[PDB]
Amino acid sequence: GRYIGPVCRLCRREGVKLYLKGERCYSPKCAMERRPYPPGQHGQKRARRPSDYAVRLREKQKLRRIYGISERQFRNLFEEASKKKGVTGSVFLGLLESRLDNVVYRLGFAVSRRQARQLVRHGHITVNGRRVDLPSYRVRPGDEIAVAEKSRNLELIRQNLEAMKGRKVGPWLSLDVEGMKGKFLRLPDREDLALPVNEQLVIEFYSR
Amino acid sequence: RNLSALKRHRQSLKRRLRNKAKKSAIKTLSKKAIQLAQEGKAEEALKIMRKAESLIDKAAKGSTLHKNAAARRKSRLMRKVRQLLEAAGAPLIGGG
Amino acid sequence: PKKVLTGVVVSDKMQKTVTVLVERQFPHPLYGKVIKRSKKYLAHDPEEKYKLGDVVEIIESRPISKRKRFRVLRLVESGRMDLVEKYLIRRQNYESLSK
Amino acid sequence: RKERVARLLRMHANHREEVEELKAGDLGAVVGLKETITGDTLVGEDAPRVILESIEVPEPVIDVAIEPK
Amino acid sequence: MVKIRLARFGSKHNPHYRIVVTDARRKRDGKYIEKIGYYDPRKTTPDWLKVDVERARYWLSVGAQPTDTARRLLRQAGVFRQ
RNA sequence: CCGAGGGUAGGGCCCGUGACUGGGGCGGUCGUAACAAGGUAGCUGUACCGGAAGGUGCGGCUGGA
RNA sequence: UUGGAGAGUUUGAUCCUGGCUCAGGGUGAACGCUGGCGGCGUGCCUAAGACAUGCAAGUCGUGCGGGCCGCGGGUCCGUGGUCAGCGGCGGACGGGUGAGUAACGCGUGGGUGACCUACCCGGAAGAGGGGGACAACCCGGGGAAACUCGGGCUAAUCCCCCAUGUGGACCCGCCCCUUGGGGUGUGUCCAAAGGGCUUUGCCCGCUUCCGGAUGGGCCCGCGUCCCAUCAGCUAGUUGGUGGGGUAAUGGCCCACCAAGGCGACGACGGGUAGCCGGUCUGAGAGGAUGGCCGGCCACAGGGGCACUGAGACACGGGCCCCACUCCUCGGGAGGCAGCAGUUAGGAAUCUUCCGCAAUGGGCGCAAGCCUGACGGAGCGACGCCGCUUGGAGGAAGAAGCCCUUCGGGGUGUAAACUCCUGAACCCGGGACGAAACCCCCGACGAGGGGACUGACGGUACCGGGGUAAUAGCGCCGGCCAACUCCGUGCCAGCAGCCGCGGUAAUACGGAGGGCGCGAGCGUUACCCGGAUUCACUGGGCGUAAAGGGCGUGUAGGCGGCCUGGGGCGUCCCAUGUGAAAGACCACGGCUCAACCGUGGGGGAGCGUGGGAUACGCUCAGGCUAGACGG
Ligand code: SF4
Ligand SMILES: [Mg+2]
Ligand SMILES: [Mg+2]
Ligand SMILES: [Mg+2]
Ligand SMILES: [Mg+2]
Ligand SMILES: [Mg+2]
Ligand SMILES: [Mg+2]
Ligand SMILES: [Mg+2]
Ligand SMILES: [Mg+2]
Ligand SMILES: [Mg+2]
Ligand SMILES: [Mg+2]
Ligand SMILES: [Mg+2]
Ligand SMILES: [Mg+2]
Ligand SMILES: [Mg+2]
Ligand SMILES: [Mg+2]
Ligand SMILES: [Mg+2]
Ligand SMILES: [Mg+2]
Ligand SMILES: [Mg+2]
Ligand SMILES: [Mg+2]
Ligand SMILES: [Mg+2]
Ligand SMILES: [Mg+2]
Ligand SMILES: [Mg+2]
Ligand SMILES: [Mg+2]
Ligand SMILES: [Mg+2]
Ligand SMILES: [Mg+2]
Ligand SMILES: [Mg+2]
Ligand SMILES: [Mg+2]
Ligand SMILES: [Mg+2]
Ligand SMILES: [Mg+2]
Ligand SMILES: [Mg+2]
Ligand SMILES: [Mg+2]
Ligand SMILES: [Mg+2]
Ligand SMILES: [Mg+2]
Ligand SMILES: [Mg+2]
Ligand SMILES: [Mg+2]
Ligand SMILES: [Mg+2]
Ligand SMILES: [Mg+2]
Ligand SMILES: [Mg+2]
Ligand SMILES: [Mg+2]
Ligand SMILES: [Mg+2]
Ligand SMILES: [Mg+2]
Ligand SMILES: [Mg+2]
Ligand SMILES: [Mg+2]
Ligand SMILES: [Mg+2]
Ligand SMILES: [Mg+2]
Ligand SMILES: [Mg+2]
Ligand SMILES: [Mg+2]
Ligand SMILES: [Mg+2]
Ligand SMILES: [Mg+2]
Ligand SMILES: [Mg+2]
Ligand SMILES: [Mg+2]
Ligand SMILES: [Mg+2]
Ligand SMILES: [Mg+2]
Ligand SMILES: [Mg+2]
Ligand SMILES: [Mg+2]
Ligand SMILES: [Mg+2]
Ligand SMILES: [Mg+2]
Ligand SMILES: [Mg+2]
Ligand SMILES: [Mg+2]
Ligand SMILES: [Mg+2]
Ligand SMILES: [Mg+2]
Ligand SMILES: [Mg+2]
Ligand SMILES: [Mg+2]
Ligand SMILES: [Mg+2]
Ligand SMILES: [Mg+2]
Ligand SMILES: [Mg+2]
Ligand SMILES: [Mg+2]
Ligand SMILES: [Mg+2]
Ligand SMILES: [Mg+2]
Ligand SMILES: [Mg+2]
Ligand SMILES: [Mg+2]
Ligand SMILES: [Mg+2]
Ligand SMILES: [Mg+2]
Ligand SMILES: [Mg+2]
Ligand SMILES: [Mg+2]
Ligand SMILES: [Mg+2]
Ligand SMILES: [Mg+2]
Ligand SMILES: [Mg+2]
Ligand SMILES: [Mg+2]
Ligand SMILES: [Mg+2]
Ligand SMILES: [Mg+2]
Ligand SMILES: [Mg+2]
Ligand SMILES: [Mg+2]
Ligand SMILES: [Mg+2]
Ligand SMILES: [Mg+2]
Ligand SMILES: [Mg+2]
Ligand SMILES: [Mg+2]
Ligand SMILES: [Mg+2]
Ligand SMILES: [Mg+2]
Ligand SMILES: [Mg+2]
Ligand SMILES: [Mg+2]
Ligand SMILES: [Mg+2]
Ligand SMILES: [Mg+2]
Ligand SMILES: [Mg+2]
Ligand SMILES: [Mg+2]
Ligand SMILES: [Mg+2]
Ligand SMILES: [Mg+2]
Ligand SMILES: [Mg+2]
Ligand SMILES: [Mg+2]
Ligand SMILES: [Mg+2]
Ligand SMILES: [Mg+2]
Ligand SMILES: [Mg+2]
Ligand SMILES: [Mg+2]
Ligand SMILES: [Mg+2]
Ligand SMILES: [Mg+2]
Repeated sequence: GRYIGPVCRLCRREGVKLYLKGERCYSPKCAMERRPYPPGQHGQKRARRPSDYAVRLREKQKLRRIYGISERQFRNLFEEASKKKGVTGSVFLGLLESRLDNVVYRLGFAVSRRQARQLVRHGHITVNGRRVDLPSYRVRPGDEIAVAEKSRNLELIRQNLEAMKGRKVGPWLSLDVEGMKGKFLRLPDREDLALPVNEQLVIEFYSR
Repeated sequence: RNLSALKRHRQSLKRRLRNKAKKSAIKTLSKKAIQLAQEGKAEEALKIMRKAESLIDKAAKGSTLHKNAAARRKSRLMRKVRQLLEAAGAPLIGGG
Repeated sequence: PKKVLTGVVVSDKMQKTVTVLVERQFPHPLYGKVIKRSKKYLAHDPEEKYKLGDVVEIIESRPISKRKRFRVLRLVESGRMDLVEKYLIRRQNYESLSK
Repeated sequence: RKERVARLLRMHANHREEVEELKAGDLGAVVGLKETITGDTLVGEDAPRVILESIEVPEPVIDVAIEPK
Repeated sequence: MVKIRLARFGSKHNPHYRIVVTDARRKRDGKYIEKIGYYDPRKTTPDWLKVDVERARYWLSVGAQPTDTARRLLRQAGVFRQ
């Protein structure tokens, strides 16, 4: 299954705060603040000039590690993209983002995708009032991303729902708070989202 | 160590005997009838030819001769009997 | 339809049968270029009327013998002994492709 | 190594009797096995993978050389 | 004789027939003469039967006989109504 | 009559194997043919000779002077 | 216009040529180390070696007669079990395998005026009379078995004759039509079988003939591997006349006449191979492949053969030869390339399972019986797909370990620790797959209504409760993402190519660290790719590999300017074919996906008809710039 190990190190290698830890990421106690060099015995060693493969390799793990996902599943999504109409990179982020477990995080139901994935695998979420635990459920335009209403009386949805009364879910989402629901209205535009990811470097990688 | 297969085999032998039996007589008769046409013996030919003719179609009734078979047999018995008699005619009685 | 084909009589030295050589053309499936190829058909002449030179049409017909499966349809042209040489001079040439 | 135990036989004076089980403290012959050799412990699949006490004793006493002509 | 019967497709525990016309002595799921409409015995979607009743008549006329449960879904959508 | 095949006899192709022998490849002994005009320009087809490289005759080539 | 990346290694250095090598995708895989759950798939590639044992094809008492067991009562009749037997239909389907086959076997498009098709469905006619055989059972030999023999009685939808002739068949003739297609006239020739119930009629049956349907057989064009260090082949050979054979054309077979037939466009011969839909790879063109599934073929230990039949030269039918094996003196027995299983070979390949509940096949009127087809279950990371080993907080940062200029650095928010969730498990409920066949009203029809039936399965899923709960493998000189310390000292070893190891090795071994993948990671084998390195797309030959020593000429390929006819190539439109699964786009079912369902879009390619005429082709006239001549 998923990456599961020490997760700061991901960010320290990648030279970019990926906001994996969620609640802690903004603290001065994150690792990227105190030491933003790569993990392990050799980070404070004056880094060396990176090859093109490297550059696209690092760029790729970057995108991948963000959504916290198996290189298997990642590549297969990606393949779906190329064959699908029009702009590959965009449709990639699209399908990357049209996946459930990450939705739940976009809608702040949970702190991080990790925490989100748990929530989703646990039956604590439902699309359309049908209970759905598979973190790879590609959500399609029109879906009602409920919280399980028998999961409602639960300290942690509350806490996170509570810090979500009037922040802004991106242009494609619609958190009716209080009632625990929300909605998937639009597959993202490229501009719709900024991640520290050159959408193109990744296409150039899988071209080798 | 089983069957009604052997029952089938059992039967076929009984059947075989009969197909073979009728089949013989046809040839025997056709040949005989034909024979007479080479000497003719106009009357006697046809008489046998008749009997040949008949024993033919009769056998086509069952699994012995296909219709198209009996059809061929007569078709050739006939041509042969008429043509021989063409050498010294006198066709009487009837079968042509 | 009964395939009709057109060709020259190259052998009539048979008895109620004539050999009809048939060219066809088509493009090479890999190299585009048009190429000729050919085939000798044993052809039924029940009234022996066809002879050397006689470019004719023959038609797909029911079997008459082993390897006769066409009968001549209609005399189309006459005396093309240039084509007849064009085929003897090739045949003949064979006597020096041996060892 | 895993191994299928097809049939179980008791050997009598005159005939071979098939039997559907063989309890503890008893002897019989199992048909089906493929890799098992003598002095090899055998356990049901979902059980402690214990190895029975082996056996062990005498070293060979006489030695003879063989020449592959 | 020529027949109308259910030619299974789909997958394991997902029956998905395809009531069909084919020579009696084919494999169940082998080369058929004509497809005259499906059938989903599990009832998983609004269309768990659509006999081409235009076609399904033509056959019955010229010979074709049918399963004691071919006709079941042939009657069910009435190829028999007077 | 034909006929599985059996048998007699003589052939063709293939494969394996064989005392011994021929060179070929891979990992000390003799000389110094080639690379500098390489110490006789080199190479060449052929031919005869020579432990060996090679030498020599005749002709050719320059990719030599 | 949804499609195309390159690197390393020849020198002191360079450019070019050129080979080698690597990254990628794929698999019926196998091997190592490791391994938790589940879904769909999938699983003897080898010895088409040999097989123990069970099972895999039967059904009908509504075709007929019988031997035994009964049950209401007067050795009787009745009826239903029951074992055969005669008799029907099936057993030619379905299931297995790829040996043989380089072939009309297959693919694709056609031909049959050269043909067949049980059951099924339409339509027309008929079902009169008389006769007769064999099993069963009774009698009696032989055998230790297989099991057989001879004599004697017996039924029928079994067997034959006569009549009926709607009609069919054949000879001759004639009308049409053109290969044997349809009509007609005379002669001749041919049909049948009964059972059933509620009995002045319905139900299943049988006969001849016509048409349909589906299934076939045979024939033809075109496509289908390697060697020319295989170059010539051929006597049933090629053609003919007559005849046999068949459902039917044919040298299919036979007798005779003729002297032919085939071959560098590759005959003959040798090798290898079942083909296709498809699959994999590829930018494409192309290369490679044909296991699972669907279509055709071929085979049933090795051969040959025919019988019965609508259909077979018949996988679990028959005969005969051969090899092998088993049984206990005349002989008998066997054929898992059906399902499981065994044995052997092998790197390697599963349960002697469950059920006929579903779908489909056989038989019967029906109830029903039979089905190792099939529906499911088990085993296997073999493949793909989903899922878990947790989530939030948690130090200027514990211990141990690695490094160090000795100050510090790293593993590392990682751990401990707080808390939130709650895989497994525990209880409770619990399926869809199954509505027909049949019974009832109607009319045994249309419509209506009622009943029985679930292997998987107490499984999926639902509902309640509910424990922090497996991680491993490859790499870290360059290609190529990832670096230090010790050990070692051309040793031990690494290695795909360069090359690394001779005391300070980022290249061996261990450690800490790191990179990549993660129930997997690697390795070997092989296919396509990079290989534009067989070059059609898309290469080359002065010196790199590569111009024939030079002519003359055969076939072949190619071919100037003008006008015209044809329209073969070529272009265009129509139409048929191009099965299903697949692939592609859309939607939809399983919570998702894999898997799967429904619809859409079709193309090459070939048939058929119409059209165009520039280029090429052919034919017909003219030219003189090429060429030859004076
Ligand atoms: S906390 Fe800082 S270090 Fe840890 S993940 Fe969030 S961003 Fe990276
Ligand atoms: Mg709860
Ligand atoms: Mg790629
Ligand atoms: Mg006699
Ligand atoms: Mg017969
Ligand atoms: Mg008949
Ligand atoms: Mg002839
Ligand atoms: Mg002989
Ligand atoms: Mg012989
Ligand atoms: Mg013999
Ligand atoms: Mg030899
Ligand atoms: Mg020297
Ligand atoms: Mg010199
Ligand atoms: Mg010299
Ligand atoms: Mg020199
Ligand atoms: Mg010399
Ligand atoms: Mg000497
Ligand atoms: Mg000398
Ligand atoms: Mg000289
Ligand atoms: Mg020089
Ligand atoms: Mg590349
Ligand atoms: Mg080198
Ligand atoms: Mg050099
Ligand atoms: Mg060097
Ligand atoms: Mg190179
Ligand atoms: Mg590529
Ligand atoms: Mg393994
Ligand atoms: Mg299951
Ligand atoms: Mg399975
Ligand atoms: Mg096999
Ligand atoms: Mg294979
Ligand atoms: Mg046995
Ligand atoms: Mg009986
Ligand atoms: Mg039969
Ligand atoms: Mg084969
Ligand atoms: Mg051959
Ligand atoms: Mg062919
Ligand atoms: Mg063909
Ligand atoms: Mg029959
Ligand atoms: Mg009687
Ligand atoms: Mg009569
Ligand atoms: Mg002859
Ligand atoms: Mg003839
Ligand atoms: Mg004939
Ligand atoms: Mg012949
Ligand atoms: Mg003939
Ligand atoms: Mg002669
Ligand atoms: Mg040719
Ligand atoms: Mg061979
Ligand atoms: Mg083969
Ligand atoms: Mg290419
Ligand atoms: Mg197949
Ligand atoms: Mg055979
Ligand atoms: Mg055989
Ligand atoms: Mg065998
Ligand atoms: Mg045999
Ligand atoms: Mg059989
Ligand atoms: Mg047989
Ligand atoms: Mg056969
Ligand atoms: Mg068998
Ligand atoms: Mg088996
Ligand atoms: Mg072994
Ligand atoms: Mg096995
Ligand atoms: Mg299996
Ligand atoms: Mg059943
Ligand atoms: Mg049934
Ligand atoms: Mg069974
Ligand atoms: Mg699994
Ligand atoms: Mg997986
Ligand atoms: Mg400090
Ligand atoms: Mg520490
Ligand atoms: Mg410290
Ligand atoms: Mg943590
Ligand atoms: Mg709790
Ligand atoms: Mg049910
Ligand atoms: Mg009634
Ligand atoms: Mg329960
Ligand atoms: Mg629950
Ligand atoms: Mg823990
Ligand atoms: Mg690796
Ligand atoms: Mg790599
Ligand atoms: Mg590097
Ligand atoms: Mg030191
Ligand atoms: Mg040492
Ligand atoms: Mg190593
Ligand atoms: Mg060192
Ligand atoms: Mg050194
Ligand atoms: Mg090292
Ligand atoms: Mg290395
Ligand atoms: Mg290659
Ligand atoms: Mg290529
Ligand atoms: Mg090459
Ligand atoms: Mg080229
Ligand atoms: Mg080149
Ligand atoms: Mg040179
Ligand atoms: Mg020259
Ligand atoms: Mg020469
Ligand atoms: Mg010329
Ligand atoms: Mg011209
Ligand atoms: Mg020309
Ligand atoms: Mg045209
Ligand atoms: Mg298709
Ligand atoms: Mg869906
Ligand atoms: Mg479709
Ligand atoms: Mg002219």
